[PDB]
Amino acid sequence: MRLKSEMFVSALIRRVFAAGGFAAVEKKGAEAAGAIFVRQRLRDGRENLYGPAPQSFADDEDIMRAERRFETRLAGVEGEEIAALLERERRFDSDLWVVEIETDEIGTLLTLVDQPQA
Repeated sequence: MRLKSEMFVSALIRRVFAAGGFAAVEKKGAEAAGAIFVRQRLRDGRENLYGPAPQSFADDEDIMRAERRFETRLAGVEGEEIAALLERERRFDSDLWVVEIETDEIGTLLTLVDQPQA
C-alpha cells in the first residue's frame, strides 16, 4: 500500500504479528515524508537493519504517491552495529523512525530491494 511513514510502521507491526513475531515503535520522526529504519531481531542471537530504498521519485512524487520499497542496511550483525548506524543516520536526518521487530522471517512482513522476491 502507498501510505505515510507513521502509517507504514503501525501496519508493519500487524504484518509481523500475522507471522507470529513481535514489533514496537522505538524512535519517531516525520509522519508523512520520514525515513524508516527497522531492526529484525533473530532469536539465534543476531540482528538486521533495514532502511528506505533508492526510490525512482520523479522530483519526490513517489515518496507519498508510490509504495517506496525498503532495503537491508545490515544483516547477521549485533545490536551495537544497529545503534552505530542509527547514530550516523540520526545525525544527518533525525526524521527516521526505528521499529524493533522480533522474528525469524522478513519477506512476508517487510519487502526489500536487497533481499530476493518470494
